[PDB]
Amino acid sequence: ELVMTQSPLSLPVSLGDQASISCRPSQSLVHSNGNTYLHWYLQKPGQSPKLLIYRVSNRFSGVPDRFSGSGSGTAFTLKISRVEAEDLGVYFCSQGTHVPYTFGGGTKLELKRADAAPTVSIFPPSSEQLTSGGASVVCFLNNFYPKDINVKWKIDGSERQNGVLNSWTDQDSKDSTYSMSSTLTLTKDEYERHNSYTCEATHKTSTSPIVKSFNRNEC
Amino acid sequence: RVQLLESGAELMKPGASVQISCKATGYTFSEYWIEWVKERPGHGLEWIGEILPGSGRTNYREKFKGKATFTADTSSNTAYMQLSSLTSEDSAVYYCTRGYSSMDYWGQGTSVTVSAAKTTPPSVYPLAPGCGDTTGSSVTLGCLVKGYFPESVTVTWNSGSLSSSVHTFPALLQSGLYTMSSSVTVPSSTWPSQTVTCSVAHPASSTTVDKKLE
Ligand SMILES: N#Cc1ccc(N/C(=N\CC(=O)O)NC(c2ccccc2)c2ccccc2)cc1
Repeated sequence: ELVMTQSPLSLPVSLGDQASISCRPSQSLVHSNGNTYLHWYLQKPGQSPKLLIYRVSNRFSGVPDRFSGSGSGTAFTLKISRVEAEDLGVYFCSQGTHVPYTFGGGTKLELKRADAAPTVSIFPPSSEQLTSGGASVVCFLNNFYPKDINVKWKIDGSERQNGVLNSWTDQDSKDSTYSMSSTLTLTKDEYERHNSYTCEATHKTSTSPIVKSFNRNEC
Repeated sequence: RVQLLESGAELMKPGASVQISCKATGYTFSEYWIEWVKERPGHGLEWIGEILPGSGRTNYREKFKGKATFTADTSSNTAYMQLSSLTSEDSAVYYCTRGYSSMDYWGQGTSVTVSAAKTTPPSVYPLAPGCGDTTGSSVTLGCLVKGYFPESVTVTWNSGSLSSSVHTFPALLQSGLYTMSSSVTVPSSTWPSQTVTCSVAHPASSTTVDKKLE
């Protein structure tokens, strides 16, 4: 079974730079007819994949000349001479020579912008929710870079947490930053017995945590 | 102008069977292969098989022999794939693509969710800042869409005017139901005078709920 092995699995580059993706099959990809059916696909986030390059180096329709393929035998590469935000997405190499046709793992491309600190904002549960016996406290850490971030929850400064959900968005093509929501889910009862609720996030853009809290008795 | 159109999202109980369509237009249907690929988050893309409308000749990846069943109606220019005895491993996004020596045109994708979980509308909750919180050129607000099933909820913001800075967070599974959130950022000059509302649609229970941010 044809195994395609791509590297890197993650490829971060600054706009205007060059990216290079490597794909290695486990057998020769030369068909009985002499042609080598190795293709490259792109899956922009939110869409179906799309043929980018066919037969190693041929650009499909609508593919700018920045993209280019080369390769022979068991070593195939894809070069993007000058990257930009629209190139954002996942790249796949594939073989259409041997049945089953197989694909690589992909290489997600991310644009390397400058670091940006999060805009942290915290919300207390809502009267409607508090009514249903539940209580979620959410914290948005919007527009930051890099993606790496740790967020700690602290009820009364003591209880650190565990009933938390973290959700990250994908790189945002306009500004290439990320955003995440951390949600601490409690019961009305549990919530009602505490006063301070803190959201603390550590990001490399700062020596100290970005703290955001709300007290139930403030005003 | 080649195009493959697929049927819509499915939620099936374990042990059931589903049939997905792929209406091809813009080329001569029977001279090209219809490929079927499976995408499951984490497993990349996995080729399932292929049929040639015309001869009705099929090629199946071994693991799918007995599981997937290709069929094609040349009268209607429609390709079909049945998936028998659904299993959780069957929950993924299935694609149909056109084929000769490449898969040059792909369909939009058909999500199949195999679960025993009943369909559930979401509970939308407004999220406004608390006392002793907000100040600044802008205010961030949000809506908490919680407890729905199956997947796919669309949340729209109908703010006064100046706004956008919208963010939608991927849904997660919590106790067997999904939960997602969306945030928007409008200038304080305008809020709370100009009204901000999030509209949340969940096509599976055919429910659309609005929630004004107070
Ligand atoms: N990627 C990819 C890819 C997609 C589809 C195919 N299918 C495929 N047919 C399968 C078979 O006959 O059983 N393609 C064949 C083929 C095409 C048309 C009719 C018969 C055979 C082929 C392969 C390579 C070069 C010329 C023709 C091959 C590769």
